[PDB]
Amino acid sequence: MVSLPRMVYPQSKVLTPCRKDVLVVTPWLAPIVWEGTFNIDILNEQFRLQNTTIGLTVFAIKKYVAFLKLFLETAEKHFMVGHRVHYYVFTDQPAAVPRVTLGTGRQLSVLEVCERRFLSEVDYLVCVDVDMEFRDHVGVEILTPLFGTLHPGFYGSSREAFTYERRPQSQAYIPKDEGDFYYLGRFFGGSVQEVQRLTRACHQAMMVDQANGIEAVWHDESHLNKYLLRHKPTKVLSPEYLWDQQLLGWPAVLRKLRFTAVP
Ligand SMILES: [Hg+2]
Ligand SMILES: [Hg+2]
Ligand SMILES: [Hg+2]
Ligand SMILES: [Hg+2]
Repeated sequence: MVSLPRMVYPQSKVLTPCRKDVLVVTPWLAPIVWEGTFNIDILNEQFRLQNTTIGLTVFAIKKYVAFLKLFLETAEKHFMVGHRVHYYVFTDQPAAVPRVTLGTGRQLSVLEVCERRFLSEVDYLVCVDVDMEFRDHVGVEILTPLFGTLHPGFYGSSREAFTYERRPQSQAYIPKDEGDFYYLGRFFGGSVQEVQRLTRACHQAMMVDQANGIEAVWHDESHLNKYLLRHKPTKVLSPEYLWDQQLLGWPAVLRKLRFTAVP
């Protein structure tokens, strides 16, 4: 917890919003991360002084191993560059993992398809899908105890339109008058402790649903949304962090498209 060094950067105007087109803070005072809200130089300093290590987990089975090359190569160019990164690739085809060149301070572990390991190797965990590619900066501005990401297909929708599980018989049930945002099941993270807490809750909830003979409409995503409704995330990432340009184009509200679906 050392002091930051002298830094020179423009002063922020208290009587001027940084973004006048979007909500940059939630009702529970968690920032909503949009381009323009953060000074990456200040944040990089803070996390480097803590010698932060970020774990990135991807789950790639069968035909999905084909997406690993692009995923890892683009992560090397845009994900936590400058910081310690540990990639965890869970796959059923260990020998199929591409030999990707990694920058210094970055490593990759192949796990064929433990929890204690995460607590000892990384400070934060980021969980995403492999059939994606990084197109712009995704850095320490996302790090926090627990974060969710706004689904690109519902950020401007009314909660009634959110595709939450609507059947009371499911543990993921959320009535029409409840809900803050519709988060992505495929891009969340936080401290190892909070991430495992969320995954453990989701695992237990899905089992209860299975015993009751019911499956949530959007499976894991439905449960993650129930969890984040009851345990507010300490940071919320804007749709800049998970977008589909083919289906949604490039709206003016999006200054950057950082992580996207592959056509
Ligand atoms: Hg994970
Ligand atoms: Hg859950
Ligand atoms: Hg689960
Ligand atoms: Hg979950």
